[PDB]
Amino acid sequence: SATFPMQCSALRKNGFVVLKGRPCKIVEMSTSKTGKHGHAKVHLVGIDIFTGKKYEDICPSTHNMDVPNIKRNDFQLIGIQDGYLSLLQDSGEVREDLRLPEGDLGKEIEQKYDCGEEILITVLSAMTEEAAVAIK
Amino acid sequence: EAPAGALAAVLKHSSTLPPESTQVRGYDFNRGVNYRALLEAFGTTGFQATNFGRAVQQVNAMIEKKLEPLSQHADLTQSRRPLTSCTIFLGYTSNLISSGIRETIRYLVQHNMVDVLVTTAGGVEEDLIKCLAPTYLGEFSLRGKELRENGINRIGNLLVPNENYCKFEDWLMPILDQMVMEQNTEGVKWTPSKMIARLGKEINNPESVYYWAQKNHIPVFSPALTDGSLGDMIFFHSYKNPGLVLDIVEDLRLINTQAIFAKCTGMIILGGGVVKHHIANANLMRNGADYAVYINTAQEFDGSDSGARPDEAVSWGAIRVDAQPVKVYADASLVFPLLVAETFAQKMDAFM
Amino acid sequence: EAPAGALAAVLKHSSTLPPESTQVRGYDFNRGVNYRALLEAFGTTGFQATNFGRAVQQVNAMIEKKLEPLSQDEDQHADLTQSRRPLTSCTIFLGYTSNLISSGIRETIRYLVQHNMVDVLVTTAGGVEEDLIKCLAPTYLGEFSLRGKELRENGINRIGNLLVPNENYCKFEDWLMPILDQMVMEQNTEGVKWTPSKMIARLGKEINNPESVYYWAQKNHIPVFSPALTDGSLGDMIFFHSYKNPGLVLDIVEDLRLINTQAIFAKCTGMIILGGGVVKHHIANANLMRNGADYAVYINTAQEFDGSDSGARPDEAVSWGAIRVDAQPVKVYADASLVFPLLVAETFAQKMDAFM
Amino acid sequence: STQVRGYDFNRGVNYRALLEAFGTTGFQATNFGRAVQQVNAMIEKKLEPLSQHADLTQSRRPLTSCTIFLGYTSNLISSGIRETIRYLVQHNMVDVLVTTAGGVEEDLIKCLAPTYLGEFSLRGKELRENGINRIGNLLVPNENYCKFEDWLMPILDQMVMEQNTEGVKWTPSKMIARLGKEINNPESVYYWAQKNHIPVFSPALTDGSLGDMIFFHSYKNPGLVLDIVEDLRLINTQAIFAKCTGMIILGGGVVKHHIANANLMRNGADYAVYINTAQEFDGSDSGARPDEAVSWGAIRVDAQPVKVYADASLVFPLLVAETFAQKMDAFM
Amino acid sequence: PAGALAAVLKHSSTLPPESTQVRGYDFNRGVNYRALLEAFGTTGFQATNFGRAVQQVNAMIEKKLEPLSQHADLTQSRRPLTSCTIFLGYTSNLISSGIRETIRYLVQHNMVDVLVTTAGGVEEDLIKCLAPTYLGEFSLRGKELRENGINRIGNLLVPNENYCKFEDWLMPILDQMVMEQNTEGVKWTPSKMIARLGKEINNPESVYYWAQKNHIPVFSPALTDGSLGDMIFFHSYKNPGLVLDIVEDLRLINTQAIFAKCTGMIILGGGVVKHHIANANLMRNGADYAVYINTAQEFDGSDSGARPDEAVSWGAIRVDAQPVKVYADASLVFPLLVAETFAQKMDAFM
Ligand SMILES: NC(=O)c1ccc[n+]([C@@H]2O[C@H](COP(=O)([O-])OP(=O)(O)OC[C@H]3O[C@@H](n4cnc5c(N)ncnc54)[C@H](O)[C@@H]3O)[C@@H](O)[C@H]2O)c1
Ligand SMILES: NC(=O)c1ccc[n+]([C@@H]2O[C@H](COP(=O)([O-])OP(=O)(O)OC[C@H]3O[C@@H](n4cnc5c(N)ncnc54)[C@H](O)[C@@H]3O)[C@@H](O)[C@H]2O)c1
Ligand SMILES: NC(=O)c1ccc[n+]([C@@H]2O[C@H](COP(=O)([O-])OP(=O)(O)OC[C@H]3O[C@@H](n4cnc5c(N)ncnc54)[C@H](O)[C@@H]3O)[C@@H](O)[C@H]2O)c1
Ligand SMILES: NC(=O)c1ccc[n+]([C@@H]2O[C@H](COP(=O)([O-])OP(=O)(O)OC[C@H]3O[C@@H](n4cnc5c(N)ncnc54)[C@H](O)[C@@H]3O)[C@@H](O)[C@H]2O)c1
Repeated sequence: SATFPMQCSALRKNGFVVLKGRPCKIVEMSTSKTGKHGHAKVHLVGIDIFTGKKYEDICPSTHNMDVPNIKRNDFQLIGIQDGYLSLLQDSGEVREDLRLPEGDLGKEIEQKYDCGEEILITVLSAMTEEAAVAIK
Repeated sequence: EAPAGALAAVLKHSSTLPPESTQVRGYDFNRGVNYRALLEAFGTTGFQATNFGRAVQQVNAMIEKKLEPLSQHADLTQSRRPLTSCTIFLGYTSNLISSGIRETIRYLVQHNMVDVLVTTAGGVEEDLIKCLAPTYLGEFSLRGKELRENGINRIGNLLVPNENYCKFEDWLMPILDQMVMEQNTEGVKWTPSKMIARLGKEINNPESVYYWAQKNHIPVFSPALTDGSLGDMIFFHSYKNPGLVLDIVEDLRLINTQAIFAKCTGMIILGGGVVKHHIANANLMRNGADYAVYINTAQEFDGSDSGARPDEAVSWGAIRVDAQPVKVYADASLVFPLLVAETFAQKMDAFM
Repeated sequence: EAPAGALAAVLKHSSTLPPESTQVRGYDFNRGVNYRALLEAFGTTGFQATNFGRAVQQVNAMIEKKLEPLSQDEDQHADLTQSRRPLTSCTIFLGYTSNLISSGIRETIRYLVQHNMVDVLVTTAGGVEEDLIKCLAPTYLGEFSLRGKELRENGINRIGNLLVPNENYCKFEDWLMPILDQMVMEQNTEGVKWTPSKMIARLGKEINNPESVYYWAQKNHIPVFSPALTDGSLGDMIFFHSYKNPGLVLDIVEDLRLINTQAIFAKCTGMIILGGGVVKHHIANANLMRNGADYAVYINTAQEFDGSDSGARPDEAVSWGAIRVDAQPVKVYADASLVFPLLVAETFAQKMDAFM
Repeated sequence: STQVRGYDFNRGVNYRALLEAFGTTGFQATNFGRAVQQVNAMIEKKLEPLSQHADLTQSRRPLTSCTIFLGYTSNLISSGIRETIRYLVQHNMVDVLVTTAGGVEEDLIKCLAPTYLGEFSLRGKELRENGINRIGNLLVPNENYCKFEDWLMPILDQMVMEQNTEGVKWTPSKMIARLGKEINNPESVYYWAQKNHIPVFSPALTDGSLGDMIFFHSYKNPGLVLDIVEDLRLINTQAIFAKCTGMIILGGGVVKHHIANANLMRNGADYAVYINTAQEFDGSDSGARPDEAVSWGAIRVDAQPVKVYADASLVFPLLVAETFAQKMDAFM
Repeated sequence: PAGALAAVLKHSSTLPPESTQVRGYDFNRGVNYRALLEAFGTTGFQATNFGRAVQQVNAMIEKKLEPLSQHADLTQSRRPLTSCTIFLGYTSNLISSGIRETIRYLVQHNMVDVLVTTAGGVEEDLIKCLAPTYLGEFSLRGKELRENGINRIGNLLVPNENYCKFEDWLMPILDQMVMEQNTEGVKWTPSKMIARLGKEINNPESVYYWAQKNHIPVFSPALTDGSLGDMIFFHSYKNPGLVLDIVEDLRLINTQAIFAKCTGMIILGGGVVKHHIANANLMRNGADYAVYINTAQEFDGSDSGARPDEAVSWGAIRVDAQPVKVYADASLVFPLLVAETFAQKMDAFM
């Protein structure tokens, strides 16, 4: 479903993994093999997909960790009504429960429409969180 | 005729030596094999056998001085061990624990024959590991590329499988978890000596050196405990439970206080390195030690402290001026069991 | 008439060596004294000069690898590493013993630290105190055969064939006590956790002498690591200071993390170790985390017949993963005093321009 | 497949078990145990009975099942090990002796005056004005060399007389046997060596006090000739006409290579034990490992040579007490 | 307690003003090779010994160049004598390496007087004129090299074919040496045989060709320990009768040292060469100068590891001398010693 086990010896770069309860993307991976330290160990460095914090952790080569399931969707945001974010959802209803990305980046989407630039708004679905970050 | 100068140079007249001088004499086997008499001829045989005999005499003097009854305790020191007529420091390297000499040092620790122990990080790791898996015999000429592919580590001519280090980790991680917790709740300040005592308590094996060391209240000091597999395993454990602190100043106070409040001191050092200098610096506080015996294979021509002769320690006050230290240039694995068989094993029932 | 069988042993038939075989040549002095050619001819002379030449080639390979520019697009993790030093294409560890600072090699090591030619420094407790003392009092020459009683009566300590008066250590205490007082005050009033590396970096800022190794080490942000810092004159000073202002704490677990992370996050690593002891095994243990080092050079006068670690050949470190399988480590069986200045005169000195 | 175990002193003090435990103790103790095994194999091979070439070999000594070469350096005769080597020569436990010049005369000089103990740190000047010579940590009065000249000169006169009147061709081995006969002391090595027909070889006999004595003597009664070509055929034919060979070398230098070259003529030796403190990093022959002699045919490719890195004065008495002393009866 | 403070801190005395400070070479001035080698004297442990050896050799060279103003009858030699006579001794393995080129430079230009070596050091030099020597490793296995017929000397490799070319060169010569013994009344000694072989080799790259061309005696007490002994043994089965006398060379080397104004010694290694030269110099109550370069230690009581001070005990070196020993491999320090001495004085040896 939204989260499934996987042996972290089989992970690769540019994957996804739950690091300290965060759906992070792996940017560095290494293995220390077996020797005087005791067992083969994996050193993982990951970057959060929502906030941008860096996390680091260490695996024993045989045990398992949770890989999250991410759903990719691009919604219809065409037209600004009443000054709000009138997301044209295909569910037949309209709601503003989705807020803008924190800071001035969220303002970058609405102000460019008056300049005649189209944006492919993408809403990212996580294992337990519903926030829109990815822009393309 | 032959020139007079050559004859005057080759053939001079000597001066007679005092009758106090001892003649060179060996041991003849026409009288049979008497092992006690064979080992006493070493004193009058030759170059290093004489040094071995003098070492035997020095250690015997240490032992005889120790057993004299004591006439106070200065218990302000963090020590539960009483005071005797002579305090003995025993220092050794790490490669001597991986060999059979481990069974000799333990004999001295089980019977309260020494007072202070000094070693390095490997000398604890290997001693604890040997209670979980054994060590084998190899050769000096084995190639490392083929050894690594089969997961075997080499130490001199000894072989250690990789799996021996897999068990140790499994035995160590639960203990470390119990050591951080006591650091947060009970406010326990950890030092290397306390950690070594805790590990010796936990191993619970009568064949281990540190089990008897903690059972008999014999302090063990090691200034650099993070240089080895123990430090490697501590490094990986801190990723899950951070916040471990090991302090090295209280250990310095404890070891320097042992020499200051001692009636008499003696040193037995096997090898060189940090264990030799650390004990010498500890004994410098009381203006030097009274007896000293060195056994190491280093040479002095490179200016190293390991290869230093016993005469330098007199120059900077580590050994008293009116003492006669002895050094033997030999491998410890060949001369330590023979030294113990003539000094400590003979006076065995007097240590009860 | 000689026995036939005995004639089959002395005159045994041989094989033919491969064409890629180097012959043996010396330097011909009939052409004059050309020092560069004289030093290059060591590679084919014989027993130890061949090892010297191979060490020169290994260090040159290290230097060529280091100078390669990075893509400068990498993440270059600085928060996970806790380092202010930018990353290069090759990280170099330099390890040395205490007695090498009491000699003139101190003016050879500093030249490498002043010009950002190394990355990590590893030494012992004596190698710091002697360097700091040399900035206050000088050191004299002597003899290997000198009686200890007469030296002790006059208060002169001997290190090999070097002499050090006691007044050199009396000047150290006066300079050192206020720094310790400030350190203890900051430990409580500002919440500072002290480690041996931080303490070493602190003492180099106070000597304020451009002739000091650890002044340039702290000026260029080069970490210096020393596990057993309490084995020397500085340890006695701390012991005596603890009776007036107790509370100083040095932690050795953080330095292990720092030195290990210096090797985990490295593109390539090389080792140069002069002597043996704890520094050699410390650097090897640090390099074990990344499955070994790519280049290595050893210079010491220790033999392996007693199963020691100092006398271990470079092929033993391959067995437990300290050095990589496909590497070519070199060891020179010689005194560092005679060899290190000649090694630096050929590498790190012909490329002075490229390091600016 | 052999574990590492020390000796447990809780069983008491048993010297035989303590010496046996060295085989599994560690670094050089293992080498000592292997050397004990090699020497025991030599001894058991020698005692086997055979089931004729005295003319070809120029040797009146009878043949056995294993010929043993014993080589030693000069400074080991000034020590107490002299009293051990003699024990092997008195009971016919070896076959060939190889030494240097200084290792010969110090055995004769010890029959006239003793040697005393000293220290390694004695200054040379005061020793020179007092007429004391230092060898390591041993002291020899110069007066001991004044006793040697008086005893030696008439022997040289007789040798010169017999060279001219009787047509005697002198070689170092013949001279050593002649000197051993004349001392007539049962505590001397070379008295027992000549009494039991054991050849002693010394390629360079003029490097010592014998050379000085001959040089001074030649100014009055000249004509002494010492040939070395004849002395080489004897040692080569000893190795050529042997059923089995074994080597025991204490130290290095001329004697080591001289024994190895002789054993090369039979395509190598079958057993070999080395005891010296030299290192091989400088390319010297003295410090060469036993695997280097296999390369040029001095040792057979299927043998198991052993080297011990220790002082001989500490190891040789323990080695003899474990191998030769336990087979005393079989050598009667 | 104040007693501990009385141990760590003690009052000291002032050193004499004639004390040299420790200082290395500063690389901020660039690489100046002449000044880099001069800074070894005040650098440390063995570099100081190197500097002292340089000074000793320079003193020998300066003493030799002082003009004289002599009895050949007693010495039985043709070489004229100078203000200083120099003995040069070396071991066998130093000729198998590149140091063989440095010795020939001194022999070619009459910079030394007497040569002392072993049997291998004579045959290796002549073999090198027929076939070369290659480079190997210290850890090559024995039986693998034996199957391919390669002999190992340290980290050097020698094919056996080299010894098959040597024998072919040697057998015709030996025959002649027998004939002259039975017809012309020739009395052979090792030095005369070495001179004859050096004359026969006729190669300007050989040490002994220049030694015989300049009338430099070479001594070797044990000439039968090596390949020459093997060839002589195999040759004596069909042409018996060869005799080598060692007493006459003992006379010659001793008379070379008795009738000398001043003596100097340079020895590379140990063994019989060191004792032989020292015993030769004992007959004049010692030598004025001495420099040692070897890697032996003294804890085993050996003569090779003996310090220069022990030679003073039995009169091998004068009491008022300053002998020097350098603890290093000769292959690394001999070319550097010749770069500073014997080479800056080239113009004075024409
Ligand atoms: N197996 C190992 O050697 C091992 C294992 C883990 C960690 N280490 C680490 O190695 C470092 C160096 O340890 P060290 O200083 O104890 O050893 P070392 O080998 O570095 O130095 C030992 C000293 O004693 C001498 N010596 C060694 N073996 C001897 C013997 N059998 N008889 C006589 N003298 C002998 C040496 O020549 C030298 O002077 C330490 O940091 C230690 O924790 C070593
Ligand atoms: N002046 C001093 O030596 C001095 C001063 C204060 C404290 N100490 C203490 O002494 C202890 C031992 O010091 P260490 O472990 O650094 O080394 P060390 O003196 O124990 O020497 C270790 C090994 O380094 C090698 N070595 C030493 N000098 C060499 C040289 N010139 N060339 C080549 N190889 C050489 C040898 O193999 C030697 O056995 C340390 O605890 C240190 O703090 C020493
Ligand atoms: N290639 C060979 O070595 C070779 C070949 C044929 C015969 N031999 C025979 O081998 C015998 C033994 O040789 P040896 O007595 O001439 O010497 P050796 O090989 O016994 O060496 C003696 C000593 O010289 C010193 N030494 C050696 N190499 C050195 C170096 N590179 N730098 C500094 N010091 C060094 C050391 O102190 C060493 O212990 C001789 O009788 C010789 O004829 C040798
Ligand atoms: N007292 C004397 O030594 C003495 C006296 C007169 C003449 N000489 C002359 O000196 C010459 C050169 O000396 P040498 O080659 O006979 O002996 P040496 O002592 O010079 O031989 C040195 C070699 O033997 C080894 N060695 C020596 N003693 C050892 C010991 N106790 N334990 C282990 N290894 C040991 C050394 O490590 C080295 O390999 C000889 O030709 C001899 O006649 C010596």
